[PDB]
Amino acid sequence: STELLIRKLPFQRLVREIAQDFKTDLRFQSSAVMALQEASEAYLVGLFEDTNLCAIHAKRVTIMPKDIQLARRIRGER
Amino acid sequence: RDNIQGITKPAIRRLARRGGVKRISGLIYEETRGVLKVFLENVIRDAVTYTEHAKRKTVTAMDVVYALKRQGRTLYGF
Amino acid sequence: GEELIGDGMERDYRAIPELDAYEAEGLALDDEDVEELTASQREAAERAMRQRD
Repeated sequence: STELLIRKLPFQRLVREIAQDFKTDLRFQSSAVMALQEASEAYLVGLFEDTNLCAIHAKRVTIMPKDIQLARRIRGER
Repeated sequence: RDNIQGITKPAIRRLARRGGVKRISGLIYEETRGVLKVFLENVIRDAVTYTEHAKRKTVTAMDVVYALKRQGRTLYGF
Repeated sequence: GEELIGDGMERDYRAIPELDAYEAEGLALDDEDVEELTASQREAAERAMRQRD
């Protein structure tokens, strides 16, 4: 059940920082932070797959931000 | 507190490694950080809203699942 | 133009007990029963969130 992608302490402290922009006295469940972490890791791993293809299309091994932006644009994220 | 910098250069390589990525540009680190910030902001804002409507200050794992499904993501486990 | 596979890989996958677990701060102070959303609570939220221009 163990997965080392984003570290647990720096992830929590970022979720805690982002929630502060929206509301004070917010507490998270251990389960809630774990849900957002699996979600973020799954989104980014999946987007890294799609950006990888965009590079290959431009016939490159080295991934560039133009590939991240394309992948996101086709998904309808911009 | 700048906790986006907590999505370190090691963690970005580990996600790209898992993404099948062979090589990576330098500009990717600050690009990937931005893509995460935006996804986390949009998912947390929606989650915080469900917390508010259910008249509590505790973010549950299901407030995260409802926020994700609205933002087009479906996490298995719930 | 950085490379991702070869020497220095092992080092990226090291265990750091101190960072590999969640802090008490920020999390829920106690194991109290938490109110889960009804159909009304879910809809009134979903309606308001769409109505965000």
